[PDB]
Amino acid sequence: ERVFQISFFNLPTVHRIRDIRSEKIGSLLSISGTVTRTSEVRPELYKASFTCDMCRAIVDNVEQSFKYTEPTFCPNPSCENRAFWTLNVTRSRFLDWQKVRIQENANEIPTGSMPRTLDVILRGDSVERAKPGDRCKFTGVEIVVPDVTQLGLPGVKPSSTLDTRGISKTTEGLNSGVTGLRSLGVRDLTYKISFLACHVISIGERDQEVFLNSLS
Amino acid sequence: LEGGALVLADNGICCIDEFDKMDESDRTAIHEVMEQQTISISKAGINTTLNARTSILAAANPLYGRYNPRLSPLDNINLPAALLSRFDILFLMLDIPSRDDDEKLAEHVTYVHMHNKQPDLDFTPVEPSKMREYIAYAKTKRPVMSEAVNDYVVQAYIRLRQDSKREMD
Ligand SMILES: [Zn+2]
Repeated sequence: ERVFQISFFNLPTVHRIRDIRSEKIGSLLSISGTVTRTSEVRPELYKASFTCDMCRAIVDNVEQSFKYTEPTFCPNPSCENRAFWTLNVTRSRFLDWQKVRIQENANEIPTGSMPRTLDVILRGDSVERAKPGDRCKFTGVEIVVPDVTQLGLPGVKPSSTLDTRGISKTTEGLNSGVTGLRSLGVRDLTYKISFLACHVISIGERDQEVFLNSLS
Repeated sequence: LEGGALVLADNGICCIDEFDKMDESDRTAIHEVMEQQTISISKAGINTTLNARTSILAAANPLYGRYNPRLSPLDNINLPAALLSRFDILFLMLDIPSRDDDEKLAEHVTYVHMHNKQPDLDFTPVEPSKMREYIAYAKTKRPVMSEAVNDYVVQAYIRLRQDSKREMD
């Protein structure tokens, strides 16, 4: 089946990057900004499929939110298995994924300002439609992204937040992290605001036979 | 945010030794202080202006050695004419050999080496704490001027300018 997408446009009012508050999280918005960095078109895991190690039973359509999620209960209640699955990478569905960095326009920047930034996520057919240096108007939903490293990623590769640079001492303990959840353990979960975009617009052949076709 | 030495000395004296060898990067700050006394700060996204009212005491070294019968004072040192114009006073102390002065200089220097005490003389060394006490008290004082006094200044200046028109030599 074709994973469908819905693209909204022509919203009444447009927002700037400095109007982004947490009270619009989950709402449909449109923003404007200048693109300054784009990444590769990576494949994102959409509908996962696994096989039980012992039964060989097949599970399909396991939704994933922000981290690699395997199923919990085997299809047959006769089996008792909590883990040790094998992803069937061939059966699983994938999608295109891209991350772009944008900053404020030259006019919205105050007289003295260090420009604010944001992370916009393009997915599906909207990849590569924003090029660095251009001025583009995005529209989508404002979301919040947690730190998955302290959410217990399967591999040892994360290695509990390995770092190369020193974090800010000013916001050490000032950034409010929630605790209590069993998956976290004694850890503290943190959040940051990002944007997810569904529609992108920009606001800033010598063959005779094919040429005659286009014109009215 | 770390301020420089020029900013550090407010209402004070900045003693810049070996000013000849100092780079144009500092020349920019020296140029701006004498103009407005307010240092603009680095471009690390703070846009800050800091008070830098200070007095400057500079020591200079003439180019390639000593004084030269080259006529232009601009030829003696690398300093630009504009930079030297902002200075209130310029003092040239040239070492001219004279048989009388060398004798007294040698005697004065050698008395210090023979006896560590400075050579006793009718001149009395005033106590340094008194120096500081009088200097501070004078600094706290605020003068005032009159209209009659400044009238003679105009005559002095016009005489100086009428000299300067022909003083070009
Ligand atoms: Zn099983």
